[PDB]
Formats: sequence, C-alpha cells, structure tokens
Amino acid sequence: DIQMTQSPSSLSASVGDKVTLTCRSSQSISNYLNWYQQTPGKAPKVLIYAASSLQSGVPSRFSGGGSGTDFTLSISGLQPEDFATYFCQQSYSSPYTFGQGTMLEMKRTVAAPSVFIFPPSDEQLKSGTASVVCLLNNFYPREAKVQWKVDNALQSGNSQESVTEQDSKDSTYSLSSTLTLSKADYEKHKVYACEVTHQGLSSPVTKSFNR
Amino acid sequence: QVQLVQSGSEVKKPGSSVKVSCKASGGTFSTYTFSWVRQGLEWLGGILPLLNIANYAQKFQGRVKFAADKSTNMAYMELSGLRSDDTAVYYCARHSNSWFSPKWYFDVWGRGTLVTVSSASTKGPSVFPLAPSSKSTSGGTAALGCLVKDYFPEPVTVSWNSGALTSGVHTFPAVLQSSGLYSLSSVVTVPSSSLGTQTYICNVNHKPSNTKVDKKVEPK
Amino acid sequence: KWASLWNWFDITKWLWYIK
Repeated sequence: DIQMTQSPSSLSASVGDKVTLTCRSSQSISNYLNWYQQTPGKAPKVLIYAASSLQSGVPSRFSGGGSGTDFTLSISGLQPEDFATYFCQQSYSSPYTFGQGTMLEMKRTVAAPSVFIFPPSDEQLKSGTASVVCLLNNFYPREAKVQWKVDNALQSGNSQESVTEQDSKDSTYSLSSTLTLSKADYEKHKVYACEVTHQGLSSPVTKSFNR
Repeated sequence: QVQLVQSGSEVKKPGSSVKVSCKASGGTFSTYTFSWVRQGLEWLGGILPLLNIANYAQKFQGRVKFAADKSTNMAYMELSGLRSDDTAVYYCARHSNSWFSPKWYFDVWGRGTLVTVSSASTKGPSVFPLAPSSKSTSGGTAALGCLVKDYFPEPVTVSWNSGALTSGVHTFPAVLQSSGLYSLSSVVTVPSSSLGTQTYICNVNHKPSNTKVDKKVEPK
Repeated sequence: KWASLWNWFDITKWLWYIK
C-alpha cells in the first residue's frame, strides 16, 4: 500500500565524486527505512537501516538521513565497488515495499561503436533458418539505435537485441542484435544491412553484405 | 557467520506449484523470522519458525504457503498457481531481530533460487559460428563469435579456447524469443593477423540438457 | 507447507512488542 519511489533512475558519476540518492514514500514511515546495494548476479546487501544507521563493516563514506516521507543516501567519495544498484525499502507496514532502484554508472568520454555484421552460417541455413547478427562494440553512452534493412526495406518484429553491462576495463557497452528469417525468405533478398545511430557518430553508419 | 543455503533451480509449467527451500547454516532458526523476496524486488511473505506462524503479501493470497523443520533448520515456501510472470530469482532472507528494534532490515540473504515458469521442455542449444571476414574487421582487429540459439531453460556457459582466451570477449545476456526458447551470442575481438594461425573455438555448456559443444570458428 | 497464515500477528516486530 506504501509506494516507494527512487530518483534518479540512473546516475553517471566518477570515482571520488560525492552523490546523493533520494527515496520517497507515499505515506509517512517515520525512519523505518533501509538501503540495500546490489551488484549483478549477487543478492542485495544492507548498507543503511533505520534511515541513518550504518551496518557493521560498511565504509563510513556511506550515510543516510530522513524521517517521514523524504530520505537520502549519500556516498562521499565514490569508490569503484560502489558502482552498483541501490534500493530503498520500508519496514513500516506490510506489504514491505522496495523502491525501483537507482543504478550508478561510470563516466567516460563519448566513444563511437565499431560495427560488424555476420551472415548466417552454412550449418544454420541447412536447418532451414537464417540469423544475421550485427555487433556494436565498445561504445558510450549506452544509448544506441540499430535498424535492420533487407534490400533497404526497414525491418520490424523479426529482431532482438541485447546489451552488456558496463565493461569494467574501459567503461563501455556492447550490443548484439539478431535478425532471424526463414531460409526461404532469406534467399529472396540480396542486401542485408544494419544501420547504427549513436552520439559518437556524426552520421549513421551502415554495415552490409550481399547474399 | 549465519548464512542461508537455498535449494537448486526449478523449471515449472504454468498452473503447477514450486517449493523453494532455505537452510540456516552456521546457526539455527532461534527467534528469527525468514522471508522470501523475488526479483524489482518483491516481498512474498515469511515465517517465524519458533511459533510456526507466517505472514504473506495480499498479492499472493491463496497462492503461498510456508513451513519449517526445526530439526534440520530448513524453511520452505510453496508458491502455487504458477504463472509465466512468476519467473524470477527467489531469495530467502532473514530479518534482523526485533528484540533490539522494530525498525528491522534484511540482514542475511541466500544466493537465490531461479524459478522458470514456462510451457517449454528442456532443450539444448544449436551453436553456429559467427565467422570473421572483411565485414568484421576494423583495421588490425577482427571480430568473431558463436550464436547459441534455441535453448531452454537458462543458463548457458560460454568459454573461448577452453579459457585461454578471455580478453576482448563479450558474452551477451540471453534474449527470450517468441518461441519461448532463449538465444545468446558470444563474440571476441582478436588481431586480424591471427586468423590464419590461431584456432578459435567456442565452448558451450548447457547443463540442464547435458549439452556440451565445441565449435571451431573459421574464416571463409 | 502448513504454518499458520496469521497476518494479524506481525512476525517482523512481535519480539519488540512483547518486550
């Protein structure tokens, strides 16, 4: 019954920055408010409880405050391991509700993707299907647009894409998009292309091949 | 160190039920309360093993049950009427003890139990090469990969050259296709001068189906 | 499973209430 709302949904920052995350409750919850940290593939872990008490072992650069409906979590000098997702959670009344989470990402300068395209393999074509893969490698920021074209006709509803988490080596992202057609449809066309739009590209880049 | 050990991954058809298990290790249940939280994070309910009392979120009314065996220090949740949107990781979590303060928090978490609800049966992937060519080169570096298509359920593990190749590798999160089967890709960037001299092999393991595939990825 | 489903008994705060 108590909605928890976090802002911002995502925050870009640098190591050593001071940041403050916000959580708001739809009803007054005194200071029955907890903050958790979560990294991909691992269970969450409490950092702050009762709005401002630091769990044993948590670095003192974490602090919390608030009482009623407005709450904050501050990190005074972000370290690399702090780049994670943070959830607030109220323990005031059932059902015990979590905020939607704030994800912290690392800043870097804009990086254009390198674009590669892969035709279907002979082994897949023998099975009767054709998947074409477009790879966008090591770009920043995360926002990117891929458009599949088959003989310059824009495709829709026959592709899916996946984006990696931020790379710890260089703070970039990578994206893979797969266009899947039947073997029969695949052999009726010649030019297969993916067009990529990104802030680091002055104009959209097209990678293509002829079947 | 009081820890929570959870039961293994589950695959369930819609309309069936699943029982997740959580064992307290390095300590007993004592006076503590233990809840299940799935993943946005959502509390389903919890149990006080000392008194054999449970609480539940109204959203799961008529669908959730809890039990505990004080001899084995194991707690259970049964979730019935399973729907495809019950697919989640289910964490068991201990509450901080309210004797010290009613302003409680989750102070111990299990590693989670993946519960996949779907009408699909277990199926191993097909593994296709993503061959390097002139369309996958960017001056001194070439890209190649493997398309790991049409498997169920999660997860799949991908390695390159039995672990000898790790730099430049990107293995992407799986996508769920309209068929209800998963698909992912794994790519690597290598020096283009290595293509005719270094062999590149993607190693794919899908434990649920006992599928193990090694696929050489050659230029053509 | 067969624990008593009693939402009127707050299992998260009962010890504090009972002192």
